[PDB]
Amino acid sequence: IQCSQRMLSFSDALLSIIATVMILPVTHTEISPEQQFDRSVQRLLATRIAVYLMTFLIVTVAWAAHTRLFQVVGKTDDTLALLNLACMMTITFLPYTFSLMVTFPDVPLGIFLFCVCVIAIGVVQALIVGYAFHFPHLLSPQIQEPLSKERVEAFSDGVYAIVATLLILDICEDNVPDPKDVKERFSGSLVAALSATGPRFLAYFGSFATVGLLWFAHHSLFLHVRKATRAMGLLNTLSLAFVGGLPLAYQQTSAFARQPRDELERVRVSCTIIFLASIFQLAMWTTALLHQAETLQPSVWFGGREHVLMFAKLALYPCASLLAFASTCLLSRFSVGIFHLMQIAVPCAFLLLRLLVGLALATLRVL
Amino acid sequence: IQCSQRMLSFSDALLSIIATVMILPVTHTEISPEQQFDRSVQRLLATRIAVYLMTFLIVTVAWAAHTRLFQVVGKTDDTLALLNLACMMTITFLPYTFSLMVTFPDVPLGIFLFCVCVIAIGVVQALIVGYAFHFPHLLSPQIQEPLSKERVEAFSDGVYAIVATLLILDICEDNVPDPKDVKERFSGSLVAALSATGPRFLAYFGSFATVGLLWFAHHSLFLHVRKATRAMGLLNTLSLAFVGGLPLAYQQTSAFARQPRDELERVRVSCTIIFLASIFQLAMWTTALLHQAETLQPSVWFGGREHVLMFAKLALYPCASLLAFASTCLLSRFSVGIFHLMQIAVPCAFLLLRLLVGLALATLRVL
Ligand SMILES: [K+]
Ligand SMILES: [K+]
Ligand SMILES: [K+]
Ligand SMILES: [K+]
Ligand SMILES: [K+]
Ligand SMILES: [K+]
Ligand SMILES: [K+]
Repeated sequence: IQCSQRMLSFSDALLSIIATVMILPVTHTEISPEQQFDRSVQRLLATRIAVYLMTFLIVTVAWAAHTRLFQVVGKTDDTLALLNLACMMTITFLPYTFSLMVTFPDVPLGIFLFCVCVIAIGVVQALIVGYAFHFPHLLSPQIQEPLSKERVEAFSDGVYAIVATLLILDICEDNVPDPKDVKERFSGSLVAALSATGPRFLAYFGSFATVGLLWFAHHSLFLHVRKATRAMGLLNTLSLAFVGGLPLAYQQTSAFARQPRDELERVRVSCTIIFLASIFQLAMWTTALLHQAETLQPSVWFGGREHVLMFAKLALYPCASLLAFASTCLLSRFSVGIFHLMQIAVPCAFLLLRLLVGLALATLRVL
Repeated sequence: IQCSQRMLSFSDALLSIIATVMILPVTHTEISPEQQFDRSVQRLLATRIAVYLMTFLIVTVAWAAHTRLFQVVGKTDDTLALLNLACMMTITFLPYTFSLMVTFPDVPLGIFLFCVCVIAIGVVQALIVGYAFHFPHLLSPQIQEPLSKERVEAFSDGVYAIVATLLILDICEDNVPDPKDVKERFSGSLVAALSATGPRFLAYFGSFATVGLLWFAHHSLFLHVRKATRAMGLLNTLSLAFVGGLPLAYQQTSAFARQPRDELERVRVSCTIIFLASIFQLAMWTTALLHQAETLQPSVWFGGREHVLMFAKLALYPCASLLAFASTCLLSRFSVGIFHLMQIAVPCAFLLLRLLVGLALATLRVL
């Protein structure tokens, strides 16, 4: 008999890596053709984004089945650990097979391989169940629809870390000046070649800050969560899926455009992605409030000490993205500066959120 | 006041990603030139491997400083979480700056940037300390040289997951047949184009199995660990550093070579990498045995029920790699088959390890 905490943490890490595998083809796409190949580039980008979303959802369904399986199976052992490794190996093949099926939709080999992967996952899970039931001491006591907050938290943390580090990974792999280009194309100067790679650094900074503040909000929320439901899990899955597109949005924003219309368009798209990623966390919080007694600590109840602070922490990014979108639409001349100042300010708001909340409550007070 | 478990898990995930960032240039290197560019390819590969090892060690030192910092700082809060995000952002720049310093060793800007990153990490940590000491309730009770097993476990799990999924990530990103090459270069056949990518799939299978069994050994060992020491942490760091080179080894082995001498050489290199990665875990176990009372559960003491089983679980891979190396050296004609059969057998040995241990103990018994 062994504790299964670390095995499930390892599984969560693997599954988080496998769910974000199809976002690299998205962030590795052509920024812009620059010869007006505009039609076929956005097409491929949209197809890649659809494939990413579908693969994320499928791997999340697999992860949820795994969580239920090892909620009915309490303690693990050597054989169960090896079978779980086999299950992880099976799951690792879902993105490749799905991409193959949606790339070659006419030949039956792709759907065949997809269904084979699925059936193999199911067979490994059934073997785990059979082993656990042949040895009753490996079953949870109640055996001998709330999700496990542990697994949700670990999975979300992994997704957030990957999405926050994508751009720095790509930088460190590719954007390191080579001496030849330095003292040939830049007239013997390393500082020049490094400044040439400034846009990517600013994109990484923005993406890391945004993803880290969204993780901060998620962490503050789930510190007060008692029982995670399936609806909250769905909303968290949607939030995480839309969190993966922040690196692409920041890449497009920081990149210089041809004419300001594309500037406004890219700012709009980035604000939309942020708004979705954040409004789904806000929806998680409201769905939990629907049943606060069996879902939330009394601190964040209707009338609790930390209720308004949590509302603000979770509604900060959505309101900012909405205001930036309204800027893009109406003003339409100071939109980029508004977006950049919000990039810089939202963090300072998170840092001074308690002071601002008190000031605003006093404002409501004596008026 | 908030619990800091999830913040530190997130930090461990980020740091594990950042420590394995320089292994991608290694696994993305030319397999072989095929026109006898042999000299300058192995040179660049060795330089990349050295850079990877150095960056891994530096990020591990940063991670250890972080662990000590948040061992003296018990509970976290919003400000501490944001400052920790800043510290993570700082650490994320260590690999890039070190690669820049070792690439341009003559100009002083590289070492300048490296030292700037280091000083920024230190300043953020000093700010965290100052905040925690200005608010005593954020200090651990004993404040108001053993490492934390929690952080070691999380960091190791992240490294293991990344190293086990590298090759499948690269496959799903690049090795997905495109219809043109399928019905042009393969004479209208998807199965042919998929079989052409078989070597990479076999490499991924082998790497995943090996890394998962090494994680299995690590997990079994640290299930019985009470107090992790600094020596055990050093040995684990070395083991993890040498675990990152398994994907490259399997890539080279599964790839077809020009003449069998390179076959034997690649088998030797792979066996050596496995031997190091595993002998350092064995050394962890022996160093713990040095002080079993204050380091190990009584189950794995000298004379415990699960002592010999742990010895076998940890000495299985080293002995197998050593036997395969001796095969390469002496026999030298059946070495590849021996290596492949060991790839297939070591898992079955792990699965039936208890039966084999009992059989061998009886063998020792009545002889
Ligand atoms: K975890
Ligand atoms: K993770
Ligand atoms: K990762
Ligand atoms: K990645
Ligand atoms: K953890
Ligand atoms: K991890
Ligand atoms: K990676």
